[PDB]
Amino acid sequence: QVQLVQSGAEVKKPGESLKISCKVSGYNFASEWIGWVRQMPGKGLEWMGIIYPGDSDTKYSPSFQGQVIISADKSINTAYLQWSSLKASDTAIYYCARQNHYGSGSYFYRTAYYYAMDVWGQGTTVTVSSASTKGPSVFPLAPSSKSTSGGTAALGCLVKDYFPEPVTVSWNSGALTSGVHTFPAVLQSSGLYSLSSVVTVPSSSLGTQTYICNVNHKPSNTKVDKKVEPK
Amino acid sequence: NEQELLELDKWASL
Amino acid sequence: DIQLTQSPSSLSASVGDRVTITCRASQSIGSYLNWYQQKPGKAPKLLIYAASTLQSGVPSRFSGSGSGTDFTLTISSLQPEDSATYYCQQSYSTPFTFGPGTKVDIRRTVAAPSVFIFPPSDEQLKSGTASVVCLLNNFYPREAKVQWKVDNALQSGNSQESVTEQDSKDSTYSLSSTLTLSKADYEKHKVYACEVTHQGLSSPVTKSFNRGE
Repeated sequence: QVQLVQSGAEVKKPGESLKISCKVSGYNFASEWIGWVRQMPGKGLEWMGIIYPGDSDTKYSPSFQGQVIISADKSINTAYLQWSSLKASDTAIYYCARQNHYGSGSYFYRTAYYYAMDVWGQGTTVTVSSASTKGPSVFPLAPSSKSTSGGTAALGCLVKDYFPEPVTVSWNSGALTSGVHTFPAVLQSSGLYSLSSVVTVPSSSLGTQTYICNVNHKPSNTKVDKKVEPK
Repeated sequence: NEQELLELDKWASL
Repeated sequence: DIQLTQSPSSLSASVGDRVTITCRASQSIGSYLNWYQQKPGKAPKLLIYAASTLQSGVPSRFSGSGSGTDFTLTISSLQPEDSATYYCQQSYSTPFTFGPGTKVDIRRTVAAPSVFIFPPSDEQLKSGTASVVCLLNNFYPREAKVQWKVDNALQSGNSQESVTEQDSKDSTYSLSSTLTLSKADYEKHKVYACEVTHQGLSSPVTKSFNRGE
């Protein structure tokens, strides 16, 4: 199983430098190109560049050359992306992905392989802002014994006043996925984010089953578990 | 560079 | 660099329909073209490489064809989990540019929202603020309206909404609307209501609660 494990989400002020990493396992890191892909909020994919860890040969998009450096330490299976001075427009999700090669070719001359990004990291969320990191407050969205519709009830957790993105929300340590909706975060006028996660359950499960929302905000190293019950 | 893709073949004698 | 366009930019179709997205490149790139799928909240996944070779673990209903300048990704029998955004990428010469993307939506029967309202928690009240949440769950189509009434007085400028992407299983949407007040203002009023309109409802639905019983 090939796995790319990217560094955690970060917030950094404009002008600051930043280096993020992607740690690889499951194949020979020195033997395939690996690269970086930018995704700005609400936008498509942008190929930034690739590096071949074996000799650290690099190829950049000209839109990113001289603006970022891609490097690698093959002794610890890690690829890096760096900035010298972040701009506000660098706010995005950065993916690190193996640019695998396909097809068969001769050892005795260069071959035009088919290259594709076959395994992707989970992505690193980078936020360029002067605002400081803040952990979330988590509140229950309590189901009621009466606001029950069609034999189903809804409950959830409100995750409020955190910065930067993202938070992740699981239910019962990932055992509960069916009927779960976690909403896109909204930026409040305070400049802090807020979102909700909800789950629909049979009304009969109110009080008898256990619903706990697990909220992770890695930028603050915070993790909150909230039990939700009818009130 | 009409054959630039070839620069990515790191698995040859050259 | 090589420029790619994709057509259309978004499409909708029914479950079981055959659907095609088209990629066009600024020069001939032979078969040096990949397709990716991105589901909301997820990293992209490789579906096809070398224009037509299907990657292990990808359903047979996905197929790629075309060579040179024009390429098509076909989904033979559209399933609700195919609701996503698709990107082509040329692998002919660096930079290996991605196309702009095509969003695929599932068209399905009308479905009225289930509506739930949630009063603020007592843990929150002790902090200075009061959030009231109205959830509109699993509806279609995406168009809907929420009005907040406090003691029959319509509110404005103190709510925010968020809406999920199309559900991968039943092709519906959901929407949360959050009304924010100070504890003070919240303590001044008794009845809190969210009034919901949708075309799947023969009439506006209203869900309410009375503060402190």
